[PDB]
Amino acid sequence: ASRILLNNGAKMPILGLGTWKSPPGQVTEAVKVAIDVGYRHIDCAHVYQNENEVGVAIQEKLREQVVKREELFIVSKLWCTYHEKGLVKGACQKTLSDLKLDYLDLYLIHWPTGFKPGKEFFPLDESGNVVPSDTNILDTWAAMEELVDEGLVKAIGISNFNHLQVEMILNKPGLKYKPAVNQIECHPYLTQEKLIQYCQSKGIVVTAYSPLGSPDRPWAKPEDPSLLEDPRIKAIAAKHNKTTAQVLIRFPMQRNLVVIPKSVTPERIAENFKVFDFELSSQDMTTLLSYNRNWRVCALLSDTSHKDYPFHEEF
Ligand SMILES: NC(=O)c1ccc[n+]([C@@H]2O[C@H](COP(=O)([O-])OP(=O)(O)OC[C@H]3O[C@@H](n4cnc5c(N)ncnc54)[C@H](OP(=O)(O)O)[C@@H]3O)[C@@H](O)[C@H]2O)c1
Ligand SMILES: O=C(O)COc1cc(Cl)ccc1C(=O)NCc1cccc([N+](=O)[O-])c1
Repeated sequence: ASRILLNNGAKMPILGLGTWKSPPGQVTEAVKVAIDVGYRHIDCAHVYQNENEVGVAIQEKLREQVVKREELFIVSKLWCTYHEKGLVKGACQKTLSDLKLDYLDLYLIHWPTGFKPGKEFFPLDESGNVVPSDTNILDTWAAMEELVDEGLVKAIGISNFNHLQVEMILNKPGLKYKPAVNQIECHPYLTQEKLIQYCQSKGIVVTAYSPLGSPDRPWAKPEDPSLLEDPRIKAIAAKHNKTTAQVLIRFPMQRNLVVIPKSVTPERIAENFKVFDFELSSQDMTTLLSYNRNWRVCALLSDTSHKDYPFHEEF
C-alpha cells in the first residue's frame, strides 16, 4: 500500500519529499515537479527557511487543478526556540501562514531539546554552547495537543526522541493524544532496530529521514561514510536495474516505515518516486541491515549537555 494508517484515522503516504537544504530559489520548482510526478507528502520545517516557497508551489498546483488539499499530506515541525507553551501556537500559525494552509496533516516536535527563545535558531553562549530553555517535554506536548483541539493540525508527533522520551509522553497522566509518528534518522549505517521495534510496538508510525545519508549536510567531512557511493549497495541496485538511491528508499518502505528523500533536481525527484515497481529480496534486506554502524549524520555536539539531548541513551 502507498499509505499507512495513523492513530487519528488518517492515512499517510509512505513516500514524501524532503525539503531541508532545498534553497528557496529552487524549492518551488522542486515541489511543483514532485506533485506532477505523484508525490502527495511533503516534509517541511520552519527552521528550513523555505516554507513560503513550498507554500507557493502547493498553491499553484491546487489552482492548476492537479491536486486538491485533501490529497496532500503536509508535515511541519515546531523549532527548539518555541517550546515554551505560550509560543507554540504562534509558531504553528507562522508555519501555516507561510505554507498558505489552514491546517497541517502532521505537526512534530522537531527535537526534544528546548533552546533559549529569541530570533536565533541556535542561540549560543560566548564559548559555543547552545543555550537551553527551561522547558520540558511534557508541557511542550500539552501545547501541541491544544493545536489539534483547535483544528490547526490533524495529528501531532515527535522527532529525534529516544524511547525513554517517547515513554515520558505515553505515560503522562491525562494524556489527550498519543504521538502518531516519531521521525528519526534511519538508513543502512543507522538501522535503528530497537527504536523502531519500540515505536511500532506502541502503535507509533516511524518516518526515516536522511535515507540517502544526507550527503549535502553542511557539517560533512570527506572521510565520512557515504551511502550513495557504497559499492556494496551499488551492487544490489545493479542486480535490480535500479539506482542506489532507489534501493535506499525502497529499503525502509519494506520495514513498514515512511521515508522522505530530499532532492531539488527534477530528474532525481522523479527517479526517487519510481520505487513501487520492484521488491528487495529477503537477502537484500538482511544484507542492508547488516551494514549498520550506529553512525549518525544528524546530531549537535554543542548541545550534548542538554538535559533532553536524545542520543546518550542506547535507543
Ligand atoms: N526531523 C529532523 O530532525 C530531520 C533531520 C534531517 C532530515 N529531515 C528531513 O529528511 C529529509 C531527507 O533527509 P536529508 O535532506 O538529510 O538527506 P537525504 O534525503 O538523505 O539526501 C539528500 C541529498 O541526496 C541527493 N540526492 C537526492 N536524490 C538523489 C538521487 N536519486 N541520486 C543521487 N543523489 C540524490 C540530494 O541532492 P539534490 O537535492 O541536489 O538533488 C541531496 O544532496 C530532509 O530534507 C528533511 O525533510 C528531518
Ligand atoms: O534538524 C533538522 O531537521 C536537520 O538538521 C539541521 C537543519 C538546519 Cl536548517 C539547521 C541545523 C540542523 C542541525 O544542526 N540539526 C541537528 C540538531 C539540532 C537541534 C538539536 C539536536 N540535538 O541533537 O539535540 C540536533
